[PDB]
Amino acid sequence: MSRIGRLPIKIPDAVKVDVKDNLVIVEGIRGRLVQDIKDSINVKVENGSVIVDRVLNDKKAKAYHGLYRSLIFNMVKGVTEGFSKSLTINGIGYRVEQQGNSLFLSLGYSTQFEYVIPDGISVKLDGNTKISVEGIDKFKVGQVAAEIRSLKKPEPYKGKGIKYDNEVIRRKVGKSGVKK
Amino acid sequence: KAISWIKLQVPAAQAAPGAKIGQALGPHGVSGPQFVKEFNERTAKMDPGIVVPVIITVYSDKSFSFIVKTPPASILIKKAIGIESGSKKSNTDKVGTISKEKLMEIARIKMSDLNAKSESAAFKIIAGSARSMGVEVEK
Amino acid sequence: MSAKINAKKLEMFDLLKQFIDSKQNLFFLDYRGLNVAQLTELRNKIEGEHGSLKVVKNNIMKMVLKEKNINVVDSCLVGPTVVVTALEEANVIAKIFYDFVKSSTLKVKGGFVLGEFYDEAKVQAYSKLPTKKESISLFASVLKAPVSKLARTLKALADVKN
Amino acid sequence: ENSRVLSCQYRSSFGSSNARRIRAKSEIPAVVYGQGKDVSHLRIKSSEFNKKFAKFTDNTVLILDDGKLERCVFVKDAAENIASKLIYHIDFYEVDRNVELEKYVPIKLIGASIGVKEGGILTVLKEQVKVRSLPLDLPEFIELDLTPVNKGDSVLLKDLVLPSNVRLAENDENLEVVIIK
RNA sequence: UAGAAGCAGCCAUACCUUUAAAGAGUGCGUAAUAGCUCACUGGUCGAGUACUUAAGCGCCGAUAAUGUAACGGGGCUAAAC
Repeated sequence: MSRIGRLPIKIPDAVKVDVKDNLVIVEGIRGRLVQDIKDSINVKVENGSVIVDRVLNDKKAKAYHGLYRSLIFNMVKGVTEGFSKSLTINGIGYRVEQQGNSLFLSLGYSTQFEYVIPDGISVKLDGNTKISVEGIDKFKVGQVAAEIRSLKKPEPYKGKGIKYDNEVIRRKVGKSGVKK
Repeated sequence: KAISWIKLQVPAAQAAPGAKIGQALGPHGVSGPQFVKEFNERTAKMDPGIVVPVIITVYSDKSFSFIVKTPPASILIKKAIGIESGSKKSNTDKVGTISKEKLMEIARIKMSDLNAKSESAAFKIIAGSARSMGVEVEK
Repeated sequence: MSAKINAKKLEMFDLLKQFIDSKQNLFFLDYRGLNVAQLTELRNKIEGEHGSLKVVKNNIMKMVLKEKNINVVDSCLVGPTVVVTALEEANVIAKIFYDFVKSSTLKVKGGFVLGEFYDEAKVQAYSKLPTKKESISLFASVLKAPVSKLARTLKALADVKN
Repeated sequence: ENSRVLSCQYRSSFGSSNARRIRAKSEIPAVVYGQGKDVSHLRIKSSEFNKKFAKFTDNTVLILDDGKLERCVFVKDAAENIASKLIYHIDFYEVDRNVELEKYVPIKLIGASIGVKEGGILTVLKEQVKVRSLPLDLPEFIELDLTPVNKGDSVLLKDLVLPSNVRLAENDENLEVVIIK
């Protein structure tokens, strides 16, 4: 296996963790998250820290080691600091606005897209071309940002579309780059 | 601090503010004519037509400090041994012989731009450059 | 596949030990972000000052110092640290380090002068401190100050009778 | 010194089927002859042989110990199957451990010569040299660095720096091993 | 060559120095550079890793026309080897 599976989990003071009957509950300042843990892996809370090990050494257990370590770590980092993933809308005439728990997108299509925001997740604007999804669950935050991006995937000729801020779009040329 | 760093090669004793010097000086807000005058003043004591390397640092205050280092070692060796065009097959087609004394003199002269601490090391750098140019080392 | 690594490490340990035994005073500098040109200039200045600055593996240096009775804090080896040995002008080496700290991001992480582990404050004070010739000049000036004051006072008193 | 020692034990099988069974048990049938003795039939551990003598030449010499005796033997022959990397018989020629003997030994060329660097012509006149030693000290191959050999230079046989108890035997001492013209 | 500044192309890189380590440069991309990266080496971490060889089972390659139709069927993680 590999060191991420065995690396210990620090517990912030404000954050409480508990394990019982193949379930884990992590209660923090900003919310409460739950997880299932499989039989072959054992999770322990001691000395204000979380440790994980395996009863067996089958490869399923080997992978599970790291998988559940990472999940519980993201389960604890969420309840303390929360997860946030951001987006940028670039292009002529592209706009985003918010009303209540839904977003309205103007993305060149002949219809203005409404977008219900799932619960447990907040959305933050910066003008009308910058978005930032915040929430308790990294999985949910990534899901929402991805589905918004899928609403209008970017393009390489001019950078138009909805891009992750951290993403780098490879760019091509059109007419004038082929100039002889 | 220097806003822009430029590295160029200039013709010693023939520094003029033409298209090349203007392109070099305009990008960093540096006076191309003033740099050409300074290069001519410095390279008057250099060989006419010698390609002296020039390093120019242009700060944010529009000032430019331009220093002309030792000219190209390949050019100096070609001038010393009568070499004008580099031999293509520098591994086999020798273009000339680089004398030991001439190499020592050239290394001592160009030691300003060479970061060696030994005169033998400088002479070895000159000899390696001569081999790369195709000049047969002098025994 | 391991004998060659052992041989290279042994040669590195021997060279480092030769430097450490030849250096009367030593220091460690964290030079992260020190550009190639800045490092070349700093090494040239150290060479002019007679010091030898070079990068030494942290584990090898710690083992060699433990063997040689160098009981310093491992925080000095924490971080990419060039070891600079200066045997004559410790004040000059410290002043050069302070000048590099002003003109760049290099930090003087640890120091060892006469077997004394100099921390940040002690190292800064030593670097600001001058050399032996300058110290002699300053002591001479301080000693002569009372004599100059007495001579000036005597001249003023004699003139006051004009 | 161990790396020149080889453990065996006697076999009395003597058949094609028997030899196949042995090699299945991951050993190597082998015979030892020489010095006018009766041939000795024995078997060797394949893993040990591979580990120690993965590069064996005609001039390799080694020691066989059956727990009760020592023998100094040349690897006279080894029947190798290339496709399966499988040794399947070894012939050991015994010699007297204290009798000086001759043997052609190959040369190994190292370094880049100045003459060839500058336009010299390699001509490897001699691929081997007749040397002389007791069996346990014969050199596997004799090294020769060409780096100082400039243009128009030939290599004398005495010029070959030689292992301690190894000595030249050529009648023509002044013949050239490799020339660079 | 017009350019070729490491990255049309010829030749080697027996080219040296400061060398920690820096290749006549790994790729991307610029008419030409410029520019971004890597081998290369240093610190944080803390044991096996990186390339291969022989076997025992496996994966993809797998692909026709009335109807599942290349276990006799049901089903079987052994009730398979």
